[PDB]
Amino acid sequence: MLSVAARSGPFAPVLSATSRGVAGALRPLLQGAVPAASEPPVLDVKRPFLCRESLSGQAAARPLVATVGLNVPASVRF
Amino acid sequence: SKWLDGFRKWYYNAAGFNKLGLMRDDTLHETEDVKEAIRRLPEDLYNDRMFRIKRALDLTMRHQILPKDQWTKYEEDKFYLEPYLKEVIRERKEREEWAKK
Amino acid sequence: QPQDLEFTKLPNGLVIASLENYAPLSRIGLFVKAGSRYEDSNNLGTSHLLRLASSLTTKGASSFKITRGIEAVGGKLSVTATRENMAYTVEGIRSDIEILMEFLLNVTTAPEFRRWEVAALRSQLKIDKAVAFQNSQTRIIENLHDVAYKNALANPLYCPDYRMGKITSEELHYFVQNHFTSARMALVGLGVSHSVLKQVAEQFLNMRGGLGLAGAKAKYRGGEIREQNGDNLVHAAIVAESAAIGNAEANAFSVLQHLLGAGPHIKRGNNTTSLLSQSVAKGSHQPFDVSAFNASYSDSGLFGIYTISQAAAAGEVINAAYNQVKAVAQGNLSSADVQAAKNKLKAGYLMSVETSEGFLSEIGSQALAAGSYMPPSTVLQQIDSVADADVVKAAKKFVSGKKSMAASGNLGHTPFLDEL
Amino acid sequence: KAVAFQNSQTRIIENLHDVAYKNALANPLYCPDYRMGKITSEELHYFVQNHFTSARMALVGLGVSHSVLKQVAEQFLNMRGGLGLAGAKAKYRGGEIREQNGDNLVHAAIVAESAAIGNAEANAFSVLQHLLGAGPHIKRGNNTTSLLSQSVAKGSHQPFDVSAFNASYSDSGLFGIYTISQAAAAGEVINAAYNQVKAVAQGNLSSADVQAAKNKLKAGYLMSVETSEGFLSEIGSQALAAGSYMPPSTVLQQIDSVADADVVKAAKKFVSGKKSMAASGNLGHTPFLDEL
Amino acid sequence: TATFAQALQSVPETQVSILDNGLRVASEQSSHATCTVGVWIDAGSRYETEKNNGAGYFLEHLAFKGTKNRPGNALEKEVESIGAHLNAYSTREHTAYLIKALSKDLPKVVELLADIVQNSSLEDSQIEKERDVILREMQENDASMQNVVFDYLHATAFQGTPLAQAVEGPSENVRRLSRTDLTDYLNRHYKAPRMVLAAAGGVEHQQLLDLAQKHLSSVSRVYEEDAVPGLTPCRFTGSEIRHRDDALPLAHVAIAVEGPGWANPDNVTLQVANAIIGHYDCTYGGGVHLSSPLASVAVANKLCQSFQTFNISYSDTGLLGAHFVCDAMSIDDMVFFLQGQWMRLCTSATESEVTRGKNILRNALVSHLDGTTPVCEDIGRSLLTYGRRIPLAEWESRIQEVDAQMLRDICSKYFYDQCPAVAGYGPIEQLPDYNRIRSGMFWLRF
Amino acid sequence: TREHTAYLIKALSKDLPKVVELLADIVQNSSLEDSQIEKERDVILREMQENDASMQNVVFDYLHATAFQGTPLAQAVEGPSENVRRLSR
Amino acid sequence: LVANLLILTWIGGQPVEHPFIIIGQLASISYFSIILILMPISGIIEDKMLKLY
Amino acid sequence: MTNMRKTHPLFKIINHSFIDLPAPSNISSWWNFGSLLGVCLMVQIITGLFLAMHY
Amino acid sequence: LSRFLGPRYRELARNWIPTAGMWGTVGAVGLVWATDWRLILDWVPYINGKF
Ligand code: HEM
Repeated sequence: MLSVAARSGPFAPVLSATSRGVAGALRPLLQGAVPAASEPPVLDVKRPFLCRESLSGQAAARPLVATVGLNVPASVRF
Repeated sequence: SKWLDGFRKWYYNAAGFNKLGLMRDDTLHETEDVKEAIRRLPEDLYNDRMFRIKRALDLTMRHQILPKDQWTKYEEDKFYLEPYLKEVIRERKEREEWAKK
Repeated sequence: QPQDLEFTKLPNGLVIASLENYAPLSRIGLFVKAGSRYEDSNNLGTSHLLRLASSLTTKGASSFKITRGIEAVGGKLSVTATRENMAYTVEGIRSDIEILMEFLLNVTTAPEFRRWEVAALRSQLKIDKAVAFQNSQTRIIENLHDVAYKNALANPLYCPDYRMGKITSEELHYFVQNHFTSARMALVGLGVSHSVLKQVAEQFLNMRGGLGLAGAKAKYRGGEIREQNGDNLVHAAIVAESAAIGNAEANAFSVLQHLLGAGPHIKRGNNTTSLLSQSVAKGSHQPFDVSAFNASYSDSGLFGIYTISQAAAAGEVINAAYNQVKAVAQGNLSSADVQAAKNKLKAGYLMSVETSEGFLSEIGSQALAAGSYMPPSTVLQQIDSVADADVVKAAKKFVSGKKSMAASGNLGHTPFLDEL
Repeated sequence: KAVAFQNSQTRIIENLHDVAYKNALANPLYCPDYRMGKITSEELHYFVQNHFTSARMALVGLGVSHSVLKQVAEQFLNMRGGLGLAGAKAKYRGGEIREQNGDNLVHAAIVAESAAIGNAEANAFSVLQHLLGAGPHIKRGNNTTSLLSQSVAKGSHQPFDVSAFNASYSDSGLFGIYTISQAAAAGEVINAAYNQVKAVAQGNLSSADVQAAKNKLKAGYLMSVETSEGFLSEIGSQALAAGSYMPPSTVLQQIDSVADADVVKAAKKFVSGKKSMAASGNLGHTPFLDEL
Repeated sequence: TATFAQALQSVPETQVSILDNGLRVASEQSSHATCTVGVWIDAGSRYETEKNNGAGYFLEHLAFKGTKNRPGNALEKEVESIGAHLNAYSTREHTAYLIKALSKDLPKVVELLADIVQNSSLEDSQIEKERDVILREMQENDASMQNVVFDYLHATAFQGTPLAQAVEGPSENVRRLSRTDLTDYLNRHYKAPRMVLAAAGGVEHQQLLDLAQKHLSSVSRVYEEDAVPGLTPCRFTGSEIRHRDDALPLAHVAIAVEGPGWANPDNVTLQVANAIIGHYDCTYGGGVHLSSPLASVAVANKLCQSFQTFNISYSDTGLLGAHFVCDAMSIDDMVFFLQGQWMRLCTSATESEVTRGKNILRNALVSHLDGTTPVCEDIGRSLLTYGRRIPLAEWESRIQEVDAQMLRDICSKYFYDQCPAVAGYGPIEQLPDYNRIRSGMFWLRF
Repeated sequence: TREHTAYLIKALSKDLPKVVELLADIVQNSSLEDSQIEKERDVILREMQENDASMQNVVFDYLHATAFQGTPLAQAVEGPSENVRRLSR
Repeated sequence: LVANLLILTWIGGQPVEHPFIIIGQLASISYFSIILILMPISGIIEDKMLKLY
Repeated sequence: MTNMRKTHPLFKIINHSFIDLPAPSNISSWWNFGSLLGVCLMVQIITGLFLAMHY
Repeated sequence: LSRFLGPRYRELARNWIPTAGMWGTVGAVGLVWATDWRLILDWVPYINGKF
């Protein structure tokens, strides 16, 4: 009884992932499909931090403040 | 032999793609196997190949060639695309044999 | 004339198990201790791509040759993976299992892992993860393992979102070279003779024989994580640390889940022998589904309760289920209930091993765990050797231990661990 | 939400509040992903009708007389009801969220419950923040008087940045340590910062450092109220929180009234309190809460 | 060693006996310590007359809620006590009540099954509770798109016949049927000559026959008015139902033609044809090297999310065709490629794909006949449909007699120039109408 | 900038004298130590590596370089990396 | 080949006397031999000489 | 909006064929010749039309 | 053209011989009918009355 299918009865397909490299003769139950997941928006990349001198100040010290504007870009302070 | 090697260097100079800085495998016509082998290239060789092609097209556009010190010499013409092309050709022959039988 | 199981341990460590029952379709599997627990934070999701990379080009057969040759005889090649173990299984007619073993042993022993093939496979990795997380149970069990463990068993079965596009050929090669060694492998064949299995074993895998890379010991951390996602039903799993593989307390915990309730036996039934279902149904008239969860691995185990309920009534149902386990921790149980739980557990084991692929999975798991096949009658008598005091001890070990909680849904009325 | 979550410390602060509170402060500032495509107009109408009421608003004007502002107040702001909905008091839970996303830098925040707005002890917590470092004072400086930077920098040959995080809300508080470090050396940076705060909590501090922290706090307040936007934000926050306008001289006086024993008490409250941890990056070497 | 032939012929035979009521008692013995014992009744939605369209389904709900001898949940307490599993299902033609248990619990299980077929007390409060349960499970069943599509295909293919109506029935009948309709359905369609007691696994046939004589003797055997029902053939109609709902993310389309029936042997050949086309979904690891040309072109052009082929058989009728799930902007292309494959099987079948389909069918049959539950299921269906259990050696003989010429002959008989039934659900505007599909059912070049 | 340099202090009014002489200590009596020169050379090299990934700075530097060719206005404030490697005291 | 086309254009404007018949016959034979035979053989020789295969 | 050259259905054909058509930079004067053919064809048609007015 | 030299292509060609021959018969009959060819229509009995 040293197996996840023999010891975990109902929780057999959630503790185990079964893929097929080559499909068999019988089709599997619950074929399933991906219903066209949405695309995240494309944003410009931020500069990295490779020295201590530019990392200085990046740690937060104040509560989160969000700000939006009519013709001002949105900003966040820490 | 050595005479055939010297005549092959002479033919390499007479072909004239070394004057544009091109390699041997840059001048291959893009068939299906050649495009698959190009798509299987690493990105450094891919970028080098397309910069060489762009420079050759620019030189042909102004009807000029490279300086003679910048020509692709015969013994530094590395066949980078050749093993990928052999892999693509052999698997296409395998698929053709399976469809044939 | 069906004979018995027959075992040899080769000097390079490889276990060979065979049974010749003269079945028309014969099944040959190979079991490796190379689950997702053997990764670390630098190569997360490598086992998922390795599981999905079974039909890639090998040293001996291309992807086209493997796929068209397995489909030409109508055979089947599948990969099943847990957090500890991977199993590559082929099955087909007895007249084609020679080339089926050629294909399977080439896939196990000599992969190539070409970079364009894995670059094509990463989109399939994303698609497979989405299909797997289409249901709430998979996500809540992955979250439960991630919050329950620190390093080893906390690694997910499915690749994380950031790691897609970052898994390379070198990581797959390193994982195969460090975990696909002969001392961690068992080759198990139903419907095949011993001689052909042992000769293909000695002429394929004769190059790797070590113990491989040892994994870290799994460490419990506990805690809770909550996923507010606006589902109609609240899913909640509350577990604690339990026994491992190889102890009688694991048998006590299996008897404890079959006493508390481990799935319906009747289609659209009421579960009138499930203590958790009775304790919920005496107070709540809403639709619900309460069961006992047990997942034990070779160094550590998780035992607890699993609830699906309405969002408004998510609280007291969980409390009711928890209270029922506390009653079992106080000795409030009857011997007829424990006997019925033992009968349910042993019937579930026998129906799990009654099918051919379940039998092969059981033989492969036992050959990896101990190198010998334990007969089912001894499993029956070791289930029957469990006492009532062991069940009470397992229940009090669950209620005394610190908890791991994974919740998902509209969690406005879902309680916390300190409120229990 | 994507533009705001482009940088990691926003997500760290969101996860930290979600760790720290059960309700009424753990609600995110930005909309969750499932709630997009589902927020309706009647929900917005309900929120405005229950929270945009007359007893919870302050109209503040710079550059206008009182008469014009009060007549548009009586002509607009008289049709609303009263005090509106109450709230849920923001009870504390604690815990940990670790978000493995394989960044080159590990961001960690370890916080505990502190005093609320209006408590005198919160002022001491502010002084404690400037005892530990609330930001640089020199463009490309070494942070010589920052105790956390001095305690971490002696054992690190690779870039880091450590500061003290302070967040006071009308019923609750959150004081802690923010660290940004490499993946392989997150544990020693976090342990060095935590040991520095533990050494502060055991009465190992200088009165000159407390005076310098007070000067930093006073200069930060007077530079925050320097612009007209910061001035009007201060006036509106004071009018909402207390219903009166407190002069900056009185603010500096109650800053100077803080004792150093109050700073020791605040550090001891942080040390003995139940912790809350939010971490992200390559967390293979980031320690857990029980491992501290 | 042993080849495929004597491995198939070493399978133990299914032995069938008959009681004095005409009740069939069939069993097949294996070495397993477990067993599956079921009752198969020739009663489905095809025997209902539109006034009791949900009687079999609602009786299938009520059958486990207590009998006269075992009132209420005490009954299911008994099937908990031995740790057995209790299942039931209903199709358009057959109803099954089956128990998976141990071998040593063989008598009581049979006794339990006896109560389930002839002593079910239908309480009115239980009738109201199961009515609400059936309403809510139809309310979740219409969310599953393939069940809706196959019900639509059955309705539009068997218009005006009792084969169009679903197993569950309409909601008005669920709100309308009373206890007397259930009693009349139970006294009409649960006759002993239309019943098979099937056992698979560790059972002895003589002990099972003695238990059936003890418990299952004298069920009804008499229609009580000399009013015997008769099975009526169902008219197939080439037609189309299009349920357009553009808010759904994916579209499900099923296209079928008329099948031969249970007793017509060319079904086997048609199964080989289905094995040439095969099935596919998006989680398959074969890539572009799949042997099926439809699956290969679907992977190559990113057309479908899934497809499958079906050969549903009823008493001298059936539906033979394909069901695919895909997004809207691919639908027409999928239809085109699917029809091309059918015409290729009507015109240009070669020996290699026929050999591959025969191997796939052999693997499918033997791998399906594995475990006590599918063996008992096959025994029940074989005794209800064929009147006998066809052994695997006869199946292998009928498979090996199939060649390419008779496959393209039978495919031209059943697919070429036939009017199909089309059922679509989802964003199906680019799904072609009936003239384009009907024109795709033949080639101008033959 | 390309034309101006600024050293500025924000302080309180009462600290106004000392701040001024601090400025008089900065632009007049700076001590340029050699190990500090090596440390800031490495810091500036990796800070230019950081600035390489900000696309608007790269684009405006490219705009100056192509608009003011052959003039001192084309070159950047940071300069090329080789000059950073070989500037002496 | 272009030279041969020029020769054929010259021969087409000449009457049928010696040696225009044999010149036109050799010109047409060389035209079809260059297009159909000599150019692919030359391309194969070039592929050998460039070490392609 | 006002990019009529790429939104007008007549004008986008002339745009796609003669204005925004991606052509190789290095093509010699030989690649002129086919365009000459089209122009020469037009010339023939025009002259032929006037030759059709009196023949 | 050694790509199409195999048993499967020979079976496909053998299967498509009668359809191609029937189409060639269709083309020959249509050509004779459209051109009103006297070498064939003088032999068909009912067509002889129009000459
Ligand atoms: C549709 C447009 C055209 C028309 C209406 C047209 C009409 C005519 C007419 C009326 C003539 C007789 C007048 C004459 O002898 O010069 C002529 C002559 C001729 N055309 Fe065209 N033509 C057209 C296009 C072309 C084209 C495209 C060609 C080929 C390039 C062509 C080649 C000739 C030649 C070779 C002559 C004989 C010239 C001569 O010997 O005088 N024509 N055409």
